[PDB]
Amino acid sequence: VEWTDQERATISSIFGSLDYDDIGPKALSRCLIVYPWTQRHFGSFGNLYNAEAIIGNQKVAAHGIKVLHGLDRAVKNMDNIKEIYAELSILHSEKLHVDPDNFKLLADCLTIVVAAKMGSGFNPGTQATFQKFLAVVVSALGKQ
Amino acid sequence: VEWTDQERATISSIFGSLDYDDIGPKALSRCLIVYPWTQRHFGSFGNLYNAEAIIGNQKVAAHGIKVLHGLDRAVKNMDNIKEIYAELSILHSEKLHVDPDNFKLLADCLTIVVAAKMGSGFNPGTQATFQKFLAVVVSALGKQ
Amino acid sequence: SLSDKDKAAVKLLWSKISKSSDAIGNDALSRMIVVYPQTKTYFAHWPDLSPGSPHVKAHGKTVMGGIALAVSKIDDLRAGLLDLSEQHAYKLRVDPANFKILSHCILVVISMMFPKEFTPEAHVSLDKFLSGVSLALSERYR
Amino acid sequence: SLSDKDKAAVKLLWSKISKSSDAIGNDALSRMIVVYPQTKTYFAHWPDLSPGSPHVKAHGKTVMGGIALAVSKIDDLRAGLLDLSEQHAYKLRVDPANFKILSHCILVVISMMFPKEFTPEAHVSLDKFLSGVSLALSERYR
Ligand code: HEM
Ligand code: HEM
Ligand code: HEM
Ligand code: HEM
Repeated sequence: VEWTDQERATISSIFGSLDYDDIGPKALSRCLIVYPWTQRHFGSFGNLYNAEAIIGNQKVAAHGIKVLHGLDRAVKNMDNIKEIYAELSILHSEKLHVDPDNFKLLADCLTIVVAAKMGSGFNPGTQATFQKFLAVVVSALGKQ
Repeated sequence: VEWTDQERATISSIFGSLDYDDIGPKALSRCLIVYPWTQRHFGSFGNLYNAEAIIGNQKVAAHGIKVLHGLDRAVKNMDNIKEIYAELSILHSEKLHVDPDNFKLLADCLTIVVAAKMGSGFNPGTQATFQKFLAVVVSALGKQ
Repeated sequence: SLSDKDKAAVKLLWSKISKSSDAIGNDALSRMIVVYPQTKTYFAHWPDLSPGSPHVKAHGKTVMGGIALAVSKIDDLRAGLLDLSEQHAYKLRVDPANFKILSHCILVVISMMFPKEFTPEAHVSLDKFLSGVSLALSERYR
Repeated sequence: SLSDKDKAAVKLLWSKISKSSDAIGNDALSRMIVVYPQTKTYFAHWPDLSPGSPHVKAHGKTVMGGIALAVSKIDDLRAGLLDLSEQHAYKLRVDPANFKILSHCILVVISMMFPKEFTPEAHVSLDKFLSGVSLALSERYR
């Protein structure tokens, strides 16, 4: 991947504008509702039988916040994303057994949640840069 | 002036979408408030001392509706605007003594009222075509 | 397959958004051709879709009219959309990899324009629906 | 000259819109350069203003920061905006015919974004204010 200054600014601007404690739980909960096989590695104790239960699940909420904080390292170092995520990629493949496809599904849910927050400001070029950035992250994480 | 098919469609689309009985009174009343010397030829009987009085004035409201209906002839015949408005131009100069500058002021108020109605749909290209059309009409009317 | 709850959810959302369907369609097509530039070839003949250009209500209504058709034929999408499958596969020769792309861009627009109504439950049902529409549209390709 | 009612009106509207001032500024500049293409030369160095491109909050904040300055210096615009007059006349060499153009595009954006708050009374006061700002900005040109 190559990044321009304009692109680096946009990513910084988008993420700066987000409340991770609101947006993170929304993105992961949405992923567990729209792609319910992504419940696989949650709900080890409680149940996740409907949207209200998933949105109410504390561990899911906490992890959506961890995902957003995890994306910060990439926001700040867009040219080293592969290297930055190497240990989290191993964790999610070797210890957690997360399917690499699940990162693409979460990225889509995050894009839909960020679009709702930005409204008309999420124009075509903004979406293009945002999705390019997530795609690079997804590629780094989805290594086995 | 030359007009493309795209431009003719846009003008038809914008005007089709408007409620002339709402937009007309709003545009003329706004002109009499923002450029209060344009009261000159109204208020021959009643007074126009503030915005509420101007917006309440029946003759001003009726005439804003006549302006919008008057623009229809141009919407439908964009390549003959000069000829179409020749009799109304004589009426407004020779009988009414309307200053030709007043047409430009009304055109601006109409653009501001149409922008409020269309919201984000009134994008830069839409404004460009809309103002080009009004400019042609203003040029035809402002002949002495 | 769509459950009765899903079909209800899709109808309810559609009842809330159908009045803005020209705008939804224009916004989705315009972002598709920018974000997914392999698609520009399909819409270069509609230069109104360039950002900043005046919106042609009929262009947005084209695509969202297909979605409206699909909502009315929601009990049998394959039969309902078979003519539109033929149009895309034969007449227009749209590469079928793009149905999932336009689907995503429609969800993005709905989320942007109707954030309160586009709940996660609305989204799962609408996404299943649009997977159904894309499969129906893909029927005639092979 | 601005009356005390005008100054009150401008402050009140500004209190309602200042939180969207980056967006107002970007939207006004972008439409100016399209509608009035003689102005594109002034902003070609900011390609973010092209419709569809990602918005740079600092670009919108530039122009609307000048308007915010003017609101704070509303009792003496000529003195308040004298440095900004020098910047536009000498440093940037902006043709002064364009101050009335940008003024109009700001009114159009405000009307689009805040139709309830942009009443005819708000508009007359804001227009007088922006005539005042344009005259202050024009001070150093000759
Ligand atoms: C951009 C995408 C993602 C990022 C940045 C991310 C980040 C993180 C982080 C930082 C942790 C904590 C690691 C630790 O124990 O120290 C974690 C844990 C976890 N993640 Fe993710 N993750 C992402 C996507 C996913 C997806 C898609 C799934 C499943 C659908 C998932 C499932 C989990 C689970 C189950 C844990 C908990 C492990 C435990 O209880 O020990 N993650 N993730
Ligand atoms: C696009 C611009 C305009 C259009 C299309 C327009 C159209 C019309 C029309 C159709 C009439 C009725 C003519 C008749 O007696 O049969 C009229 C009357 C009038 N217009 Fe306009 N007009 C415009 C702008 C203006 C402006 C800017 C002013 C003044 C500020 C103005 C002042 C009047 C007045 C005073 C009359 C009334 C004459 C009477 O009582 O006999 N018009 N206009
Ligand atoms: C949700 C998926 C889609 C729906 C519901 C849909 C719907 C429709 C409809 C109803 C028509 C009008 C057919 C007619 O003239 O009778 C149409 C035309 C068209 N579609 Fe789609 N479509 C879809 C996806 C796509 C995709 C993915 C592409 C390209 C990337 C595409 C490109 C076209 C083109 C180029 C036309 C011709 C437009 C014209 O010039 O009239 N469509 N579509
Ligand atoms: C309401 C009228 C205007 C206001 C309040 C305004 C305000 C400002 C402000 C505050 C600055 C920043 C100066 C600095 O660096 O300290 C600026 C810069 C600039 N203005 Fe304006 N301005 C106005 C009109 C115009 C017009 C009409 C044009 C051109 C058509 C123009 C073009 C510029 C340019 C090119 C810059 C330099 C931007 C950059 O690269 O930093 N301005 N203006």
